[PDB]
Amino acid sequence: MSLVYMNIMMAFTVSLTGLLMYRSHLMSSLLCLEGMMLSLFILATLMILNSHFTLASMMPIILLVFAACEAALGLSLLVMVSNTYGTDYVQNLNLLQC
Amino acid sequence: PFFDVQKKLGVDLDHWMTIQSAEQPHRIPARCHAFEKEWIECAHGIGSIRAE
Amino acid sequence: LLDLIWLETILPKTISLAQMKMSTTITSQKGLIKLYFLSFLITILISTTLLNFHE
Amino acid sequence: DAPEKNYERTMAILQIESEKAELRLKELEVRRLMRAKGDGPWFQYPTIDKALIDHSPKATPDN
Amino acid sequence: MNPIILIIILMTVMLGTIIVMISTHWLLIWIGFEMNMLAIIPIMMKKHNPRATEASTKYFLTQSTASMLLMMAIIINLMFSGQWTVMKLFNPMASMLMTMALAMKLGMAPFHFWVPEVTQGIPLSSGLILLTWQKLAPMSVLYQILPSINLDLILTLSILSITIGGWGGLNQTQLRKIMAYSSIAHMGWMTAVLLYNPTMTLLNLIIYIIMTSTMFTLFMANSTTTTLSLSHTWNKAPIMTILVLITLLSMGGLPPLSGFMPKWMIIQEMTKNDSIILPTLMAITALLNLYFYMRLTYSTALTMFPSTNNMKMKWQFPTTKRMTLLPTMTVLSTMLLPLTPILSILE
Amino acid sequence: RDHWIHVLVPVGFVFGYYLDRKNDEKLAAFRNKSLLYKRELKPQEEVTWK
Amino acid sequence: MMTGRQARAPLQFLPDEARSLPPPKLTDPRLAYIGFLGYCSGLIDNAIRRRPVLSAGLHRQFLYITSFVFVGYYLLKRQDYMYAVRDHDMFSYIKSHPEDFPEKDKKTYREVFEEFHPVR
Amino acid sequence: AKTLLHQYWDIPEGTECHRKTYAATSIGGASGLVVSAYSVALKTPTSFLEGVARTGRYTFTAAAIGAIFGLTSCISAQVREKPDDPLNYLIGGCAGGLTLGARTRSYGIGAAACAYMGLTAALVKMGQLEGWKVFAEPKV
Amino acid sequence: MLKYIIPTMMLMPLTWLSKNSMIWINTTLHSLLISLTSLLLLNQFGDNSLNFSLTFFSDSLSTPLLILTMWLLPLMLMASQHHLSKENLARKKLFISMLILLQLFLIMTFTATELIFFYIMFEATLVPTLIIITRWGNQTERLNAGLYFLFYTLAGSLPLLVALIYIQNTMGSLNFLILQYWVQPMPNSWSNTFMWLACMMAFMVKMPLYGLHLWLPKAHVEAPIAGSMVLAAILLKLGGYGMMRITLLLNPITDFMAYPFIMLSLWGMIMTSSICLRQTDLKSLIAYSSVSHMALVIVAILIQTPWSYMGATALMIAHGLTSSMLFCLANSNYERVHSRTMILARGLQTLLPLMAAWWLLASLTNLALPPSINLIGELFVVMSTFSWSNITIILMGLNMVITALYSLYMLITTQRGKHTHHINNILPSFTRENALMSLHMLPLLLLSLNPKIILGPLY
Ligand SMILES: CCCCCCCCCCCCCCCCCC(=O)OC[C@H](COP(=O)([O-])OCC[N+](C)(C)C)OC(=O)CCCCCCCCCCCCCCCCC
Repeated sequence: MSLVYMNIMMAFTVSLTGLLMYRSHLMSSLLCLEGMMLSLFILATLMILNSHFTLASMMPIILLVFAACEAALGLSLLVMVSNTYGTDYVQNLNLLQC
Repeated sequence: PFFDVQKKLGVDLDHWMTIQSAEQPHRIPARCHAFEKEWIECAHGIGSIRAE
Repeated sequence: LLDLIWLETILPKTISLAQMKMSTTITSQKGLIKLYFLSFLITILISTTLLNFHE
Repeated sequence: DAPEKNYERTMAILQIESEKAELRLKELEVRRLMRAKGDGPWFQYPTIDKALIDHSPKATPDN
Repeated sequence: MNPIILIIILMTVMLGTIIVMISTHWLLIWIGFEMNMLAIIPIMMKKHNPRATEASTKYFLTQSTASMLLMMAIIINLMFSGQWTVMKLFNPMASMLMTMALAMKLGMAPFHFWVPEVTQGIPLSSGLILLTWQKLAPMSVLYQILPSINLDLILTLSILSITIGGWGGLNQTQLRKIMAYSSIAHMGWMTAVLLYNPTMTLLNLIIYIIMTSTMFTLFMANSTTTTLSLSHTWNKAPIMTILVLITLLSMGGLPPLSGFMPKWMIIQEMTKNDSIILPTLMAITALLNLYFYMRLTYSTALTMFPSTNNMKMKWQFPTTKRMTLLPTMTVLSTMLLPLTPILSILE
Repeated sequence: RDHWIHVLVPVGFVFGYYLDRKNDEKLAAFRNKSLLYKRELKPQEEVTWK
Repeated sequence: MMTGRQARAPLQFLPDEARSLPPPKLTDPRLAYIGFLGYCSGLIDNAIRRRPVLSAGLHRQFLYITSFVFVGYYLLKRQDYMYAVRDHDMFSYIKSHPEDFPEKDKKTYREVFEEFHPVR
Repeated sequence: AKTLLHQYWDIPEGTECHRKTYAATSIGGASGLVVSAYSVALKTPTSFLEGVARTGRYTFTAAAIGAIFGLTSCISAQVREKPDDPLNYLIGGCAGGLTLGARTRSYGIGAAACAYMGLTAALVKMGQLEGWKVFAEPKV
Repeated sequence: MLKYIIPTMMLMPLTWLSKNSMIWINTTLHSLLISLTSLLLLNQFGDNSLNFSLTFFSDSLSTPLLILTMWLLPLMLMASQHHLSKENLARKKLFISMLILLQLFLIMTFTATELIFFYIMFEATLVPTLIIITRWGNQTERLNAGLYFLFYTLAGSLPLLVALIYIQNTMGSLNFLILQYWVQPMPNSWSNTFMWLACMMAFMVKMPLYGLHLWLPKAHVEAPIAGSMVLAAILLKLGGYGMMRITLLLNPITDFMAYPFIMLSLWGMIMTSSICLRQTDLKSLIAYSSVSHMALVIVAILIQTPWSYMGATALMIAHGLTSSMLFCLANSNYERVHSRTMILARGLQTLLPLMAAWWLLASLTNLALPPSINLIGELFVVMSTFSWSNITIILMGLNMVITALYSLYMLITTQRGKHTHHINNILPSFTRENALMSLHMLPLLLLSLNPKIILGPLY
């Protein structure tokens, strides 16, 4: 297929493996998650603008809004984590091993 | 479970954005309107197993 | 020797120790989110490259 | 019971159970053929309804 | 929580699952999952302790990752099919990604790694919602995409879920983790019979929801979250020991009980398709689940563990808890096997 | 009745016996149609067995 | 399996052609078993709340029996309907495809040779 | 690695010993790499040297099991001239079990792995013979 | 068969609506009425089985097992009412409910026209047995014993489920009456080999087979008296019943598949009987004797000759009566010394003469004294296995020595010798206990007058 789809999919997989291999922070995880959402926005947008399918032009906006609301939820979760340990470190979230 | 509430109650919740050959604003055709219309009118009613 | 040890050893005790040992290897997780998502990435890589489930 | 009664009751039981067994074998064969060919009423996995297609004259003619 | 806000949030959970069930567009499927997660997050953080916040964080990360893989599968479906019908998938890459996304939403192994954590961190009612109602929407999507599900993938996920959920609960003394590993094993049982006969998938889902709702309702009635706290039940409420006895003997698949019904029917639809090794290995692996069910019945019903002195005070207060549908679910989860051919109502 | 509990199990036999007779008429398709025991009906007789 | 059959008329518990079928009698043994489940639900409901199990709430036990018989009657009607639809599709398919269902030559045992295996 | 099994099973038994041994060695090495990947995943090693040591240990253990399995089964099917015979894979599976016991430095695990892996390899040969399917395609 | 299932279910209101002192007498009375009603199953024909319905029939194999099963419930109620006298009334009614429910499952296990219904009832019999053992057993090891009893049976029987569903898909039916006429010969393959094993190993465990019998000297010993009676007298015989049903479908492959298992039984009856020579636990001695006697039933079913089936079903009925009486005698001394050590209480004929005579009769029927039906079954199995191979008589005959040796040693250790000095709570024998012994032994000795009713469908 088209050559720009290669780069947008590979960007999605780069941000996937960033979101699938944490270092320390939960904020860097949410950044990788929203990079995944951004790459989905770009890819759905390039398809819908390519094929001239008119009614799906409202589709990525929806894909923005919900997922941006999703990001808000995650940020609040992070803040509750940072209201317990003082950092947003993912290694402090191990109380449920037992 | 596909509880087909839309066909039962006669409402159109999401069928309009489903295909490119549907009713578009200001009668804008997609770039593959004829091909998708031909594929849908071929594969209609005969099931997926026959349609493949 | 037979009906208090060996026929008691081969069928029930070996299988029971096997299930106990696999149960202690499965549930020996440290609760770390990093390790679970790294296992998910290894899962996706083995499912694509090693098992060809995308073909 | 009379031996007549047990005998004819056994014939009735054997007819009913032989009919059910032949119908289960036919049921297996019918399911196999309808999954293989997809031409019967079963395994009719859905396709797109062609009533959704807009057959109006669009904005550009080449379609 | 404000009870009006609780009612609106539970209706929004139910609304998101219904929007997954009744919609024909993929964006509305994704919207139903987003609405469902966004509304179930306060149900997990109801008691406001760090275990609930950690559990909600882990749940958010796994379900967000699954929703992103779901939308990527949908976008690749729009690439290779040009349309949005919730039906079969027109690319094996999109089929693989959607099967992975739904496996992450269900907690099927090796994406099971969030289910015993989160169920431990949250209350018993929210864990009831997570293990019964939150299995409905991904199994509905797996019901509708099964002409494109790869066989070896779904069977690998199924046997791996059954084996890992079997070996999980043998080491467990916490009841919510026991129900979580039971969830992983039963979801493996549901998806194994999926491509052969999805009516038996629906039967297994309904019987599992009935039995799990019975066990969580007994756990909420007795206010027990550990095995050793459940062992105090005979000195307080002796009928509840009989109820957890018959329900845990049902959940192991022991005839003549109703929980024998799904797995038998699963075998009944897998030996038709000339698979003999796979339902045999699955049935033998279910003995692990039955073993830790028997462990719980030994601790609760069939012996009498020592209680304490303060239990004598609780003899003077009857249960003021709304044990909703507990006789109905207890009867349905045990005495339903003579009504086995009722399963044709799910066809 | 002063001793109403001693008729649970005997009547449960009698009723059960009744159901067995009630099932026999549902398995009466080959009554007087077996190749061994078919015969002309005796006068004032409608069935060979009941 | 039959999801394309009940897709032209979706979300019908009992369709119109279900009325062509005989309904179950009120003395159905399956319906009596579901009424027994209602009685067991009533007894368990009195047992869990420390009530006299046979005595307390005869109105409640009677509503248990009534509600389970009421739900189970329609469940049995739909059950009989779906098995009749299964058999109708089977018989229509065998009638429409004679080449897939040939009439077998039934040979008597005077021609049929089976290998004998002596048990000794 | 579906084609690893295909380049194992396409060669008849007791005909080409080195390539069957190499194919079973590669199957065992791939299984060891998968177990090593999940093992360094779920249980973090203390260093990169410990991680590559665990990877090499599990990989060489599983590959030696596969190598001695394929070697023993092929040599048994040559000296018996019975390729369509699961006793060859019974002997090879007990050889792989004793290999596992030698790598784990224990006799009881060696005998248990002999018994269970021999019965498993016998069942696999019988499944290749009579056509037993574990991931059976839906037909009815 | 619905004239028996409904009274057995009406035994549940008969025990839960009874007055608190009448819940043993009423259940004993009406269970004896059901056992008198059980004789109508003796309407057996030389050609056709007594075929009731699509769900139930009863040939001459299932009929004596049914009569023994319906007879065993009043005897279990008489046996188990003394040591459960201090029990709570609700748990007492629950124990009676578990016994009634186990009888209910057994009577439609032996009359199952169709084999998957046979499987459902056959594995339904686990749960009341498991609850009785793991709830009203006396010692600590009842829990572990219930685990072994549950997980040998389920691990043997879950392949039986897949095998029976495979027969339902292949042959079209699992009706036994249909499969009498639609049986195909099973050829030689590995697929048919594991078909044979999946159809047989569940019943091998339930008989029990030697090497797989490890559940039984724990399950029979750690049970209460009613549990031990129903486990020895009926629940072992489900395996012989099921093998005699299922070897219809396993020919001619059984003719070369039975060779290891016959060895496991022909050696097993030499081993377990020898184990009975060194058992300090008397109840374990009776348990290993039960293994030793059921080894002959396994051999006789696997050689599948008519004399072997006649002797095997006669041995099943006879061993049910004899082993049930031996467990009841061991209970009659356990309720006086509160221990199961056999060397502890000695010289009991000096103190209890009539109970020593009941021990004498149970030991003589244990050692197959003619003309008991013990000897009729033992002798006919020995005849058929001499026809099978002429060397087996050695393994038979030496067994008939060792079977005598522990049958009288049990009589000499407990009843004879010098009485134990310090044990002074040896009460005189109750009328209940002698009633229990007589209701075991008098039907067993009356069946020597007319043994043709316990010789199976091919008399
Ligand atoms: C109590 C403990 C011991 C229990 C022992 C139980 C029996 C031992 C053997 C069981 C084998 C598994 C069930 C086989 C069912 C066969 C049904 C059938 O149609 O077979 C033919 C089918 C043949 O397939 P088919 O019939 O579709 O083929 C068509 C016909 N041909 C061959 C011509 C093409 O066999 C199989 O598919 C596989 C049979 C072997 C299965 C091996 C896996 C299980 C391994 C053994 C497990 C034993 C119990 C484990 C637990 C032990 C205790 C923890």
